Amino acid sequence: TSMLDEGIMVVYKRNIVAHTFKVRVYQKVLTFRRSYAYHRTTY
Amino acid sequence: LDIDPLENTDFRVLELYSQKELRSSNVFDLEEIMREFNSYKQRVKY
Repeated sequence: TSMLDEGIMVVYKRNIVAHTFKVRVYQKVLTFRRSYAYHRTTY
Repeated sequence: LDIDPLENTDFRVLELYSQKELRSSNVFDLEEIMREFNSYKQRVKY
């Protein structure tokens, strides 16, 4: 007593590259130096 | 009996996600934070 579909395949990832976008940051920088004064040698 | 022999197949090294695509995936990138830190650490000119 003697005695399989075929096709075309496209595979896809889950994508992991996190989304970039630029951001504008507005801010001010106040700096306070302080000094002493005697003769000609500022401390 | 005519049995065809089994063909040798060369398995390839399969790369799903690229290396440049792997670190590309983190919201926090330590390399560019530490760098961003020393970039800040050099803000004083007289």
